[PDB]
Amino acid sequence: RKERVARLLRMHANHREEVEELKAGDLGAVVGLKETITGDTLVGEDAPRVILESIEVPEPVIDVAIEPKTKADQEKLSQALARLAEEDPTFRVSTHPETGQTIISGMGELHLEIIVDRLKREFKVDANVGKPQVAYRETITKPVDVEGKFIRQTGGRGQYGHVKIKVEPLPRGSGFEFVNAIVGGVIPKEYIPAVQKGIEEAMQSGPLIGFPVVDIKVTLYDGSYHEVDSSEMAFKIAGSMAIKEAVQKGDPVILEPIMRVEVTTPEEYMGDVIGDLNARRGQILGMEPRGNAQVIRAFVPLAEMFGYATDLRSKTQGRGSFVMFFDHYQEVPKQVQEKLIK
Amino acid sequence: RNLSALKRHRQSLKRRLRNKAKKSAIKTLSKKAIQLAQEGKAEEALKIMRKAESLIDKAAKGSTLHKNAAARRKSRLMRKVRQLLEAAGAPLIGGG
Amino acid sequence: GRYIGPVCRLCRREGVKLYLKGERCYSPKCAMERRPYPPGQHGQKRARRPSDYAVRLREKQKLRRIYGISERQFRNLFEEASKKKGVTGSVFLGLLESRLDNVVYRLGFAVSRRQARQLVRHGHITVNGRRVDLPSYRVRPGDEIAVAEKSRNLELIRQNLEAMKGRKVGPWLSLDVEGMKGKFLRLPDREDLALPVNEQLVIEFYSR
RNA sequence: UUGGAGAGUUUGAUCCUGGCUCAGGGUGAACGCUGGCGGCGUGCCUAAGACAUGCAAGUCGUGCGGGCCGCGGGUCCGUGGUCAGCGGCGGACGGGUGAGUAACGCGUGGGUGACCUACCCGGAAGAGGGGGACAACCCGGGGAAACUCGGGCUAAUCCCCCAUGUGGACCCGCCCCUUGGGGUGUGUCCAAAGGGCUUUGCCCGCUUCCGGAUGGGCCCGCGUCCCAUCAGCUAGUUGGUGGGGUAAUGGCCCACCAAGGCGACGACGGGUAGCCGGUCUGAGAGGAUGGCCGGCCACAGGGGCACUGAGACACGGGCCCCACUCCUACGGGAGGCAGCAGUUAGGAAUCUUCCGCAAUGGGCGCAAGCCUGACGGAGCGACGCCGCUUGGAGGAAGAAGCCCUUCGGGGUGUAAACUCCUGAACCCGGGACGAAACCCCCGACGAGGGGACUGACGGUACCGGGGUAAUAGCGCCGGCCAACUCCGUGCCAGCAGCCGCGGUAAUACGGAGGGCGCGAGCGUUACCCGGAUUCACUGGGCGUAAAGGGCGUGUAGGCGGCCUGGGGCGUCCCAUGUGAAAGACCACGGCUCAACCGUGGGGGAGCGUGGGAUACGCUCAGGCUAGACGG
RNA sequence: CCGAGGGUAGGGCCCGUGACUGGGGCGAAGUCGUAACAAGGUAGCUGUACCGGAAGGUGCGGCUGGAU
Ligand code: SF4
Ligand SMILES: [Mg+2]
Ligand SMILES: [Mg+2]
Ligand SMILES: [Mg+2]
Ligand SMILES: [Mg+2]
Ligand SMILES: [Mg+2]
Ligand SMILES: [Mg+2]
Ligand SMILES: [Mg+2]
Ligand SMILES: [Mg+2]
Ligand SMILES: [Mg+2]
Ligand SMILES: [Mg+2]
Ligand SMILES: [Mg+2]
Ligand SMILES: [Mg+2]
Ligand SMILES: [Mg+2]
Ligand SMILES: [Mg+2]
Ligand SMILES: [Mg+2]
Ligand SMILES: [Mg+2]
Ligand SMILES: [Mg+2]
Ligand SMILES: [Mg+2]
Ligand SMILES: [Mg+2]
Ligand SMILES: [Mg+2]
Ligand SMILES: [Mg+2]
Ligand SMILES: [Mg+2]
Ligand SMILES: [Mg+2]
Ligand SMILES: [Mg+2]
Ligand SMILES: [Mg+2]
Ligand SMILES: [Mg+2]
Ligand SMILES: [Mg+2]
Ligand SMILES: [Mg+2]
Ligand SMILES: [Mg+2]
Ligand SMILES: [Mg+2]
Ligand SMILES: [Mg+2]
Ligand SMILES: [Mg+2]
Ligand SMILES: [Mg+2]
Ligand SMILES: [Mg+2]
Ligand SMILES: [Mg+2]
Ligand SMILES: [Mg+2]
Ligand SMILES: [Mg+2]
Ligand SMILES: [Mg+2]
Ligand SMILES: [Mg+2]
Ligand SMILES: [Mg+2]
Ligand SMILES: [Mg+2]
Ligand SMILES: [Mg+2]
Ligand SMILES: [Mg+2]
Ligand SMILES: [Mg+2]
Ligand SMILES: [Mg+2]
Ligand SMILES: [Mg+2]
Ligand SMILES: [Mg+2]
Ligand SMILES: [Mg+2]
Ligand SMILES: [Mg+2]
Ligand SMILES: [Mg+2]
Ligand SMILES: [Mg+2]
Ligand SMILES: [Mg+2]
Ligand SMILES: [Mg+2]
Ligand SMILES: [Mg+2]
Ligand SMILES: [Mg+2]
Ligand SMILES: [Mg+2]
Ligand SMILES: [Mg+2]
Ligand SMILES: [Mg+2]
Ligand SMILES: [Mg+2]
Ligand SMILES: [Mg+2]
Ligand SMILES: [Mg+2]
Ligand SMILES: [Mg+2]
Ligand SMILES: [Mg+2]
Ligand SMILES: [Mg+2]
Ligand SMILES: [Mg+2]
Ligand SMILES: [Mg+2]
Ligand SMILES: [Mg+2]
Ligand SMILES: [Mg+2]
Ligand SMILES: [Mg+2]
Ligand SMILES: [Mg+2]
Ligand SMILES: [Mg+2]
Ligand SMILES: [Mg+2]
Ligand SMILES: [Mg+2]
Ligand SMILES: [Mg+2]
Ligand SMILES: [Mg+2]
Ligand SMILES: [Mg+2]
Ligand SMILES: [Mg+2]
Ligand SMILES: [Mg+2]
Ligand SMILES: [Mg+2]
Ligand SMILES: [Mg+2]
Ligand SMILES: [Mg+2]
Ligand SMILES: [Mg+2]
Ligand SMILES: [Mg+2]
Ligand SMILES: [Mg+2]
Ligand SMILES: [Mg+2]
Ligand SMILES: [Mg+2]
Ligand SMILES: [Mg+2]
Ligand SMILES: [Mg+2]
Ligand SMILES: [Mg+2]
Ligand SMILES: [Mg+2]
Ligand SMILES: [Mg+2]
Ligand SMILES: [Mg+2]
Ligand SMILES: [Mg+2]
Ligand SMILES: [Mg+2]
Ligand SMILES: [Mg+2]
Ligand SMILES: [Mg+2]
Ligand SMILES: [Mg+2]
Ligand SMILES: [Mg+2]
Ligand SMILES: [Mg+2]
Ligand SMILES: [Mg+2]
Ligand SMILES: [Mg+2]
Ligand SMILES: [Mg+2]
Ligand SMILES: [Mg+2]
Ligand SMILES: [Mg+2]
Ligand SMILES: [Mg+2]
Ligand SMILES: [Mg+2]
Ligand SMILES: [Mg+2]
Ligand SMILES: [Mg+2]
Ligand SMILES: [Mg+2]
Ligand SMILES: [Mg+2]
Ligand SMILES: [Mg+2]
Ligand SMILES: [Mg+2]
Ligand SMILES: [Mg+2]
Ligand SMILES: [Mg+2]
Ligand SMILES: [Mg+2]
Ligand SMILES: [Mg+2]
Ligand SMILES: [Mg+2]
Ligand SMILES: [Mg+2]
Ligand SMILES: [Mg+2]
Ligand SMILES: [Mg+2]
Ligand SMILES: [Mg+2]
Ligand SMILES: [Mg+2]
Ligand SMILES: [Mg+2]
Ligand SMILES: [Mg+2]
Ligand SMILES: [Mg+2]
Ligand SMILES: [Mg+2]
Ligand SMILES: [Mg+2]
Ligand SMILES: [Mg+2]
Ligand SMILES: [Mg+2]
Ligand SMILES: [Mg+2]
Ligand SMILES: [Mg+2]
Ligand SMILES: [Mg+2]
Ligand SMILES: [Mg+2]
Ligand SMILES: [Mg+2]
Ligand SMILES: [Mg+2]
Ligand SMILES: [Mg+2]
Ligand SMILES: [Mg+2]
Ligand SMILES: [Mg+2]
Ligand SMILES: [Mg+2]
Ligand SMILES: [Mg+2]
Ligand SMILES: [Mg+2]
Ligand SMILES: [Mg+2]
Ligand SMILES: [Mg+2]
Ligand SMILES: [Mg+2]
Ligand SMILES: [Mg+2]
Ligand SMILES: [Mg+2]
Ligand SMILES: [Mg+2]
Ligand SMILES: [Mg+2]
Ligand SMILES: [Mg+2]
Ligand SMILES: [Mg+2]
Ligand SMILES: [Mg+2]
Ligand SMILES: [Mg+2]
Ligand SMILES: [Mg+2]
Ligand SMILES: [Mg+2]
Ligand SMILES: [Mg+2]
Ligand SMILES: [Mg+2]
Ligand SMILES: [Mg+2]
Ligand SMILES: [Mg+2]
Ligand SMILES: [Mg+2]
Repeated sequence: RKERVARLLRMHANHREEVEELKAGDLGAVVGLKETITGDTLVGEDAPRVILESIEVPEPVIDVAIEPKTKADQEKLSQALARLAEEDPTFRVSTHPETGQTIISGMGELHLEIIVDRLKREFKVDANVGKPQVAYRETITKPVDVEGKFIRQTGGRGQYGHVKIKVEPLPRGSGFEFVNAIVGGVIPKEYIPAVQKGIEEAMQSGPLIGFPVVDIKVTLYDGSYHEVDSSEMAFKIAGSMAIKEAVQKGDPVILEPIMRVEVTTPEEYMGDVIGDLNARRGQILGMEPRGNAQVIRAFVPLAEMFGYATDLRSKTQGRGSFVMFFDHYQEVPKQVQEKLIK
Repeated sequence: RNLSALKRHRQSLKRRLRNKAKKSAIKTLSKKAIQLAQEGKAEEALKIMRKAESLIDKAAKGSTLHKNAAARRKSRLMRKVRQLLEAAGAPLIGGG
Repeated sequence: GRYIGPVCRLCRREGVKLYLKGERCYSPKCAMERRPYPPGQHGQKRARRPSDYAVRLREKQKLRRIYGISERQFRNLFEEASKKKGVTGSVFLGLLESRLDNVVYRLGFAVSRRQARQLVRHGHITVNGRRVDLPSYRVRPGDEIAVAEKSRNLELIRQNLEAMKGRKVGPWLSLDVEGMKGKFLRLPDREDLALPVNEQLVIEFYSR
């Protein structure tokens, strides 16, 4: 819908200011917008009608793999969740590079119970899944810098890709930053969209446990070429032989996703819920009353959050509850660190 | 927050005062001349009566009275004084 | 706007030959010459008896699609002659024939009315000097349709004036080849034209 | 004689009554899907809810005197600005809303011998002497502010007195008329103002008086919605008299006397509602309707009120009260968007805090000019209507793909691809009309020529040149009703306006292929009319379908036999006045067409006045016996 | 003097609402019996009065829209 931008206002410590124009990058108050709420996308009248999605992070933290069983009805699976991709854009569906299989991401057990239920009872889907949801991520500690030489010049059929990148640690939750820092043009202009596809394909699997790597920063800066031999299918594997090895060399260390719970247990069963919440790797944050009753709120890693579904029944005689939402990332102790690698 | 309407209101007050003046003396003299017209006191009631008639037309010159208003007040006064002086005559002096 | 759709389906649905592709119609490559049954999955089926409304319905559209005119303007022209004197089931066809784009088609200036419209709309036709790009224009008797000077040098009006070296016009029309100009004589009679349309049924329908 | 269409459904079937429902056309619309352009329209119907800020009525130095300033010097005058103040004129028009009102409020035709009218217009006359005050100004108290108060000086087109009376007004006569109309005689009373320029001259003013013109007031006959489950209502109430008041009649107001006034022809009471031009439907009759535009009325936050005035009992003037809101320095004080935009709430929904005084019109003025949210344009919204574009031509016995299929074939389909052709948009140049008046010059500031200036829209329309194939969506496809198959479903999911569909071969559900209908729109909901001859005047009925009152008597009320005449009320005819404009009707013309817009023609009804006719109805009189009563 | 309004007192109409209640409508594979349509197995309908779990029965008078 359109709306009338009328007064353009700014606010001062002592008074108000009406101005004539607002430049890009800046912010302010505009009067006249009748039916506009926050988080809304405003463009000019005859301008690209685009959403600024921007407000980022869906973000999937549970990995549930699905198997199309046997066999010819695999193309209905990829077409079933396709009806849910434009209908529910929070979870993802991406195949595993190593091990090779589709993993249906999601937000929670109930999120990935209704997708499993509805498909089995509205779309038939010849399938049956596992499935845990431990969906770990891996990243580095110190900056790395390697090379990926993918050269085969002993015959007369292409293959020459020389790609040198700098993988440096980016804070957790920041994501993936790719920049082109070629001095002059030691690599052709066309083989930049395709070297990135070897950097991101190798990042779909890990060196330690085989799970995707995030929170890094690849800086392509130099690399040689051969005019006739170099192919676009020669620089891609050059950007994968330097990503499977940079992150593998420079101090690769583990991380996991923690969740926040709010338990509404009667006060008579508090100490039972508390003591166990900590033996569930818990860091308490405080308690408050509610239905009288009382609510308790802490930080518990997802891995120790499976039995807790029915455990609140074992304790509270069936009088408690919870909610559980993801929060952030950290570094598991070396007791579980050095033992998860198996 | 301005406008000469207050200027206009200022004048109307001055006219209201000057107008409320003449009408009082009109009544004061018209009523007195009719009293002495019941007395008779014949001459002594025309003397006042003339002064009244003047004030009737002096106001009518401006906005204090319309002409019909003057014509009306002049008609009644001459009438109601006459029938009074019909109790005992003597029309002296001039006036009618 | 206008129809801009496929047009040989029309002659099939009507059961008549509504000459509208122009040159293509006379040749035996015409749809009607080949397929007379109406289009669609059940064209060849032996038709079922139409109701009287179906009869009058299939007449009203037959007239419209001959001239190519929207329902609005079609009805307003209809409702005009009715509000006028005389027989409505006549002057209607007159006001249909008094349209500038229809006059351009009968004066040979075009292969088809579909084509004549564009030529009118593209400013290539001036009437009595005034350049008139209005197809909805209504023409009166006493007028001289012509091609513009800056539009006399075109490799398409030529081949249509050259086709009209041989063919003759109707009674109520004048033409001047080489000099590429026309002349509107008078308003026609129901005998002057003989369109495959029983005009009574068109008035017989709108009364409902 | 320019105008008139019906369908489905009660049964096994028939005929009828009769209800139900649909097709049509309409909107200040809105909601769904879709949505390119131009034009002319139009856009808070809900909360007459409350509102931030801005703007919406002001002008004259050719009415007066001051504060300051520039300008020519002898701080004197002159002068130009400028600021308020005094004094004129306007603010009573112009703009908005639809609250209230069932009423002379409106509409229509009159009546005023019961009345008024500023500026404008015409005729007649006149402008001579005197006297006085309040602001500005200085001085002074108080306040945050709003700002007020006190003392003194002073100008005029401000106020006062005397003179003049062509005239006018009033008392009583007296004359013609007939409601208080027109004269005249005597007594009585009243006019005023000056400024300016070129100067024994004009110009704008001023004064009393008669006339026109325009604008009203007041009053009257007729017309004007639902409820009788509202049947009786009324003390200023109805009438007189006297007076008050008003421009003027009047119970309008007041004292008094009288006992009256209204009601089934609907008083009183209740509900709703602004009324007309018109608008829409309709074969007509009738129904519904009152946005926009023109005319009238009413209100200006809710109320009461007077003042000024030519005119208001005053939207942006004043006084008081009440509800609400806000400012504050808490001592106090301010405000009224149903003006133009705008905010907020409510809601299904209704817009730019734009430009211009260039035109038109209004106010002030000698003029220049100044003011003008009236007005002219611009903006927004497919809200409405109207025009236009998304291309034209060639192009297979018919590509691919999808669908159907007796697997022979059929269908989409000349459609596309494809060849030819044109050129929406965009780009470049030119560039409007609306604008010639006021005014300067001649003449005579007259008449008549001649002269310059000014364009918001807008560098828009439109004209020249170049110039690219350039948006298509929606509803239906059982019968009404136009348009058919396939699959999925299995009295499920769902459709449905009516009858009715779905229980494993669904033309009815959802999808697809196919088809019908409309097109920048299409469908839906809400409401008005139509079909409804189903409130029936046109134009229905009542034995059994809904409907004869249980049956008499009789009030008002409706209706009334035969012959002749008087009147002319109904009725009929003519003539005239009226029926504004706009619209509609017909004709033509202006914007490239149209919509839109202009010029001109043509009427009606109904009412006023005058004339006539006399059958029929009425009425006054006379007469008959066929009705009716009676012996 | 009149006067907006304020207040005291007493009335009339309308709307919303109320424990509880009185019937009425739409439903449907019920419980109950089986009144009307055939003389419906007691001819039916009817105004009334009384009684009865319920439809209904009965008394009086009426109607034929009652059969042989
Ligand atoms: S080509 Fe033939 S069938 Fe097709 S529209 Fe022309 S006349 Fe009709
Ligand atoms: Mg504890
Ligand atoms: Mg004020
Ligand atoms: Mg004030
Ligand atoms: Mg003034
Ligand atoms: Mg006294
Ligand atoms: Mg006498
Ligand atoms: Mg064909
Ligand atoms: Mg006709
Ligand atoms: Mg017709
Ligand atoms: Mg050219
Ligand atoms: Mg050209
Ligand atoms: Mg019709
Ligand atoms: Mg005729
Ligand atoms: Mg029937
Ligand atoms: Mg029946
Ligand atoms: Mg049946
Ligand atoms: Mg039947
Ligand atoms: Mg309809
Ligand atoms: Mg819409
Ligand atoms: Mg859309
Ligand atoms: Mg517009
Ligand atoms: Mg409002
Ligand atoms: Mg205004
Ligand atoms: Mg200086
Ligand atoms: Mg000097
Ligand atoms: Mg000085
Ligand atoms: Mg001044
Ligand atoms: Mg005003
Ligand atoms: Mg007005
Ligand atoms: Mg208006
Ligand atoms: Mg209006
Ligand atoms: Mg209303
Ligand atoms: Mg009433
Ligand atoms: Mg009444
Ligand atoms: Mg009247
Ligand atoms: Mg009346
Ligand atoms: Mg009159
Ligand atoms: Mg009068
Ligand atoms: Mg005039
Ligand atoms: Mg003298
Ligand atoms: Mg003198
Ligand atoms: Mg003097
Ligand atoms: Mg102070
Ligand atoms: Mg002070
Ligand atoms: Mg004051
Ligand atoms: Mg003096
Ligand atoms: Mg007389
Ligand atoms: Mg005198
Ligand atoms: Mg005078
Ligand atoms: Mg004097
Ligand atoms: Mg001189
Ligand atoms: Mg006179
Ligand atoms: Mg009632
Ligand atoms: Mg009383
Ligand atoms: Mg009295
Ligand atoms: Mg009296
Ligand atoms: Mg009264
Ligand atoms: Mg008495
Ligand atoms: Mg009466
Ligand atoms: Mg109302
Ligand atoms: Mg009818
Ligand atoms: Mg009405
Ligand atoms: Mg109106
Ligand atoms: Mg309005
Ligand atoms: Mg108006
Ligand atoms: Mg008023
Ligand atoms: Mg208000
Ligand atoms: Mg008020
Ligand atoms: Mg008021
Ligand atoms: Mg007021
Ligand atoms: Mg206001
Ligand atoms: Mg005012
Ligand atoms: Mg405050
Ligand atoms: Mg303030
Ligand atoms: Mg104080
Ligand atoms: Mg103070
Ligand atoms: Mg006080
Ligand atoms: Mg005060
Ligand atoms: Mg307020
Ligand atoms: Mg506005
Ligand atoms: Mg407004
Ligand atoms: Mg709003
Ligand atoms: Mg709301
Ligand atoms: Mg709403
Ligand atoms: Mg709302
Ligand atoms: Mg608004
Ligand atoms: Mg102007
Ligand atoms: Mg003007
Ligand atoms: Mg305007
Ligand atoms: Mg538009
Ligand atoms: Mg259109
Ligand atoms: Mg074939
Ligand atoms: Mg075969
Ligand atoms: Mg075949
Ligand atoms: Mg083609
Ligand atoms: Mg191809
Ligand atoms: Mg072109
Ligand atoms: Mg001027
Ligand atoms: Mg002038
Ligand atoms: Mg002149
Ligand atoms: Mg311009
Ligand atoms: Mg424009
Ligand atoms: Mg040129
Ligand atoms: Mg070209
Ligand atoms: Mg195209
Ligand atoms: Mg093409
Ligand atoms: Mg194409
Ligand atoms: Mg385009
Ligand atoms: Mg349809
Ligand atoms: Mg059908
Ligand atoms: Mg059919
Ligand atoms: Mg078939
Ligand atoms: Mg299916
Ligand atoms: Mg459907
Ligand atoms: Mg049935
Ligand atoms: Mg089926
Ligand atoms: Mg159907
Ligand atoms: Mg279907
Ligand atoms: Mg209806
Ligand atoms: Mg019909
Ligand atoms: Mg009809
Ligand atoms: Mg009817
Ligand atoms: Mg009927
Ligand atoms: Mg009848
Ligand atoms: Mg009937
Ligand atoms: Mg009956
Ligand atoms: Mg009775
Ligand atoms: Mg009798
Ligand atoms: Mg009688
Ligand atoms: Mg008789
Ligand atoms: Mg009689
Ligand atoms: Mg006679
Ligand atoms: Mg008569
Ligand atoms: Mg007449
Ligand atoms: Mg006449
Ligand atoms: Mg007219
Ligand atoms: Mg006209
Ligand atoms: Mg005519
Ligand atoms: Mg033109
Ligand atoms: Mg006329
Ligand atoms: Mg005529
Ligand atoms: Mg006629
Ligand atoms: Mg006679
Ligand atoms: Mg006679
Ligand atoms: Mg007799
Ligand atoms: Mg007898
Ligand atoms: Mg009172
Ligand atoms: Mg009070
Ligand atoms: Mg009271
Ligand atoms: Mg009380
Ligand atoms: Mg009470
Ligand atoms: Mg209850
Ligand atoms: Mg039941
Ligand atoms: Mg029985
Ligand atoms: Mg039985
Ligand atoms: Mg029995
Ligand atoms: Mg009984
Ligand atoms: Mg018994
Ligand atoms: Mg029988």
